[PDB]
Amino acid sequence: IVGGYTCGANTVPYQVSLNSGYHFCGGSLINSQWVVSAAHCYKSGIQVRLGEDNINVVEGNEQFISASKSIVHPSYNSNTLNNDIMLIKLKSAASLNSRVASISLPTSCASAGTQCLISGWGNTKSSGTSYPDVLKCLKAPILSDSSCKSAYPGQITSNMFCAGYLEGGKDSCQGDSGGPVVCSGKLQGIVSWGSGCAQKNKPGVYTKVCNYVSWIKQTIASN
Ligand SMILES: N=C(N)c1ccc(CNC(=O)[C@@H]2CCCN2C(=O)CNC2CCCCCC2)cc1
Ligand SMILES: [Ca+2]
Repeated sequence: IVGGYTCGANTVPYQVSLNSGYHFCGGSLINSQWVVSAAHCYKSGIQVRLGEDNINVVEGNEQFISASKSIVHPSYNSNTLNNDIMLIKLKSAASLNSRVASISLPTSCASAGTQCLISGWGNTKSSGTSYPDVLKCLKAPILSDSSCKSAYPGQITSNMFCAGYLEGGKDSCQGDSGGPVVCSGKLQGIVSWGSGCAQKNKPGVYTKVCNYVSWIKQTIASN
């Protein structure tokens, strides 16, 4: 997260860290046994870390749970990042509490201008690298269809939306991938891609979760 702020410990209680001996992606808890992340975050040996603030210190309230299933959208395309979504099942259910909580799936798609909360342990710099220990937050609006396609012509599918700031300075970045875009209490986006981070005229691109609610429910019920 570039140009954001320290969230505060466990202020984003649905935010998880995906760990493979290091933090490599984010995700969102949607029930005590399932996490929503990005398909480009797939790998084997995923450990899900819930209740995190400082990812480099055991502070209390952490739950480490291995993934027992990682389900990439069958129609995920790694070149276009269309359908950049993955469902991860926990080997055991998480213990739900004020610091470890699920986030609601949306009832409807959000509209342009809608202000959202984007969070992660990703890169905090626009050029060069700096990774934080504690969770970072960014408030960002969803942008219009037209501006999004203007910014990335021929690359925006009906499963992507843009959010952020055309003026540069504030964005998600590498490491934030798979993390939440939450708007009005609902999971509307997944950190997916963009050109660089926080560059002018290149806003973040996010998986449009409202298009997958049925998929998510049908898949979970079947697994
Ligand atoms: N807000 C940001 N600027 C932001 C930027 C990058 C990321 C992490 N995601 C990525 O780095 C992804 C994963 C594989 C290559 N990524 C890309 O960003 C590449 N995107 C492509 C090529 C452009 C035309 C269609 C889209 C596919 C996350 C956030
Ligand atoms: Ca910790």
